[PDB]
Amino acid sequence: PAIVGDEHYRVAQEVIRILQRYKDLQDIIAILGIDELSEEDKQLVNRARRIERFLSQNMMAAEQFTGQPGSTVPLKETIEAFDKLTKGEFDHLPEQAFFLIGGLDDLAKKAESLGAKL
Amino acid sequence: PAIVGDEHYRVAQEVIRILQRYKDLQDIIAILGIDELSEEDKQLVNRARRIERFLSQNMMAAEQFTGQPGSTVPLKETIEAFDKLTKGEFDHLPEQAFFLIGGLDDLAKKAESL
Amino acid sequence: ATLRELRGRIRSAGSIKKITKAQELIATSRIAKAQARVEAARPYAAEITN
Amino acid sequence: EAMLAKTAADNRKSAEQVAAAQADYEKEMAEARAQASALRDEARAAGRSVVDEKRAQASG
Amino acid sequence: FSLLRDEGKDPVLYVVGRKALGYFSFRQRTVVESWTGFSERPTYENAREIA
Amino acid sequence: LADADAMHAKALADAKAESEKVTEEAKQDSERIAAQLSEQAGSEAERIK
Amino acid sequence: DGQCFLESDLFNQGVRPAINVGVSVSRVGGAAQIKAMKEVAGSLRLDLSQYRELEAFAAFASDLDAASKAQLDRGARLVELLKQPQYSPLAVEEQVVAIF
Amino acid sequence: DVFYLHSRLLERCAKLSDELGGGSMTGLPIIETKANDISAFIPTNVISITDGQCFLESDLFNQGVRPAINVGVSVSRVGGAAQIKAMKEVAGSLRLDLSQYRELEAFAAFASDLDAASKAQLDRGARLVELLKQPQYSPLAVEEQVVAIFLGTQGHLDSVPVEDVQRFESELLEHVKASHSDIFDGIRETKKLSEEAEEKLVSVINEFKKGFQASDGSSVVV
Amino acid sequence: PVGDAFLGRVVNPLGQPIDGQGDIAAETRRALELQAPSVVQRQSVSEPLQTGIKAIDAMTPIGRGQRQLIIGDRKTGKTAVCVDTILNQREAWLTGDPKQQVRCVYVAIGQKGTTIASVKRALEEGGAMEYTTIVAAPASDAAGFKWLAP
Ligand SMILES: Nc1ncnc2c1ncn2[C@@H]1O[C@H](COP(=O)(O)OP(=O)(O)OP(=O)(O)O)[C@@H](O)[C@H]1O
Ligand SMILES: [Mg+2]
Repeated sequence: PAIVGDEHYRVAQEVIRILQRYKDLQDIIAILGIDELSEEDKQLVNRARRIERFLSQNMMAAEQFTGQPGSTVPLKETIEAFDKLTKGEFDHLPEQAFFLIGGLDDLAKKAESLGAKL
Repeated sequence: PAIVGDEHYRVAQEVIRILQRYKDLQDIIAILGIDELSEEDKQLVNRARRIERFLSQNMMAAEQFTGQPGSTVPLKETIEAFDKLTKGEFDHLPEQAFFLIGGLDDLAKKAESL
Repeated sequence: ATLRELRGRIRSAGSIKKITKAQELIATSRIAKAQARVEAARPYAAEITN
Repeated sequence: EAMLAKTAADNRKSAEQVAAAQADYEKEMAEARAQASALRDEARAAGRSVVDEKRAQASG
Repeated sequence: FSLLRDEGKDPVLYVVGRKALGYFSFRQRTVVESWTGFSERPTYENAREIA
Repeated sequence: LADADAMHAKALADAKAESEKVTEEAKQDSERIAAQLSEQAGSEAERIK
Repeated sequence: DGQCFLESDLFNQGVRPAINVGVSVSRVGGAAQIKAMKEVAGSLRLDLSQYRELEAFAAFASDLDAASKAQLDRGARLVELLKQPQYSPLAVEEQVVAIF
Repeated sequence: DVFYLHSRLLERCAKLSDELGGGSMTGLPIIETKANDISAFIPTNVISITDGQCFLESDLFNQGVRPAINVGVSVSRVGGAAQIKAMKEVAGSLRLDLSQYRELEAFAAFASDLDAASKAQLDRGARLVELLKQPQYSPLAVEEQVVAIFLGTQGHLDSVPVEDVQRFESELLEHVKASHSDIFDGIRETKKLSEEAEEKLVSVINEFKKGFQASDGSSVVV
Repeated sequence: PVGDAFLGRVVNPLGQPIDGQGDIAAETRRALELQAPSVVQRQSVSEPLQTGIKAIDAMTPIGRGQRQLIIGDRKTGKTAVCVDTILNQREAWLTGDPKQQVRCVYVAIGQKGTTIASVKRALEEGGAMEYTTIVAAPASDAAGFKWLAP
């Protein structure tokens, strides 16, 4: 918190906590399925899948491999977007909408292309 | 049995079986509550609790901590006492009566003290 | 990397064991509840039968 | 008949007023507690700002 | 079903619960109506509707 | 009804008084925290110097 | 400059060639493809990796949202499309049309 | 002779007798495990050599439990002999409570099904785990640690939401230090929590609870 | 060399200062391989050594003269715990009573120099350099220095 500030540190720690819990629950989901998780754990699993997809990004150097031009996200936008994600504000969007995009504008455009409204 | 005798082995196996069943029922006791168990389960829980507390003894080395001295239970006395206990002939006694004592005489003495 | 995958499988099996044991105990409680409901339903069935 | 209706209405009003006294008491006390907590939090934040600014000034 | 067919009848199927729904969907047997979501703890209203 | 209204008004006045007391305590605590944190900052200034 | 990982488990499943799409990669990428192939197969590898991830994840899902079901259907069709028997080469244009 | 290396190094840390001046040297060796393999050669040697271990784990750290000490496997063979009387009294039930909490964690979402005792143990354990969390570069004096553990183990955090526990504790420790430092002074001077000090602390805790605000707008009183 | 002048200084495994603050006045000299106190030269560990960390001080308390291992994977917070202990010793230092004062020695083996500098800055920020000595054998030092630093 001293260097990056309280907001950045808190958002990063929340993201790490959610991803750690999802990693813990992956085996249970694989064997018994998601339907046997508590409602809060189902919510966390959905949030974690969206977060892990959103951590991916189309890179400038990756175009040669995908044909998609790269993107850059400012730090403030990243912190705000992951704060929103950790609160479940994008839980209604499909997880595929979060895959290989930039900021929240890219998320909205891709969600619209996939039939959902951000 | 070829070494310690048939009676010793029988009593020891009975004690082990009771303690194992009590360990198995421990989870249900802890989570669902004792009352959730059947009546036979409650009987066995009481008997196993008494047996497991009777395995405690007042040790000679413990006298340096508590003024009470130690006890030496002859093997035959231990065998007969645990045979009686497994039969449920002391299930009515209070649990504390089975704490840190020797043979049956100490058990009776502490029972009268309660 | 056989040992690493073996340790991962051990962790997964332990988690599955914990979840299944919890579900077993919950199922015991639910059996109690269902039997209670059957007993509660019995008298009306008897009276309507008569 | 009007007296009976008024008696019933007044009994209901007395009950609801005895309840609303406690309700308003709790609401106002919650408001005062919230004000106190906000004052304490902003005082702590102001002190944090003071210490940080003094750190920067001392470093300069 | 085998007994009924041996008795010169045709089974018209109703299902309570989802597992039987999936089973008969795989078998492609037609289900006239299905009620689900109360198998764990059924109330008298569900039984009244089914009856 | 009259007694309930009177008791309600009395409770309202008591709530006013108690809210005043608690906000006064909050004022004292806030000023104390400000002074203590200023003192801590000054001590750390001495350490830096 | 990349590798084609072949698995016996995939081979026995009928995935021939038994290329493990997730861990198989070409380090040259689109530079090694004609423009038409690069256009029709730009994100095929990533799409199939995501499809395998979802298929593993949704193995025991009682009910799936519409988007996940559509992704699973598309991935299954793509997996079937990529299957190819031995000694059955496809000209580049034929491959482009199939991937289209 | 690598075991000899470390053992000869670490046996110089000793508590000298009164004849030799009574001095002491306390060793805090650090060992980095790979993939949490405490069975490796050097970790095994050093574990065998020392008087106790603090096992830190990455999974605990990622879960927000900081410091990420695994209380289940961490041990101190000196034990209560290295604690003051107040800490011994307050911290007596911590180990069993945390063990029971780890046992019951599987039933987090089935609290309604659990009997009263199990649910109480679950809530107490969650609050205690929150209590043991500590920010970096912020050690606590023994009296403050005693008061915090007293909050945890006497049920005074039972009415506080878990997500607020930490904050509550900190603020409470601030409040006392600003208005009831005599509790801290008594603990420090006598190294025990007297009955009068305990009741004064309880009254202070209740008043502060009257003054404290949960993050979800609820009330922590009673 | 050994003496009170080593408090607040960073030295290499030979006792030579590497902090650039000049010479260190040595009270005397000690051979690195002198025997440890004998079994009959000790007494039971009874005095608490407060680390200031609630988890350690309540669950795995450390007494003076004890050897408490801090074991874990990388980036799990071990150096943080040790630095917190050293910082916690500051009130005891300020007491001025040798029976309560605790002198801290931080031995860095194989760490990069900037990490040792960060640790020293953390100790200074908390005023721990007043009673702390750092023996540094950074990663660039010869294997002999890393072997001898402890
Ligand atoms: N109690 C704590 N609360 C929050 N963050 C902490 C805490 N303790 C340590 N950290 C952070 O965890 C990270 C690792 O800490 P630290 O460097 O002390 O661990 P380590 O195990 O010694 O690491 P390394 O493998 O680099 O030697 C650092 O960011 C440190 O700031
Ligand atoms: Mg470190």
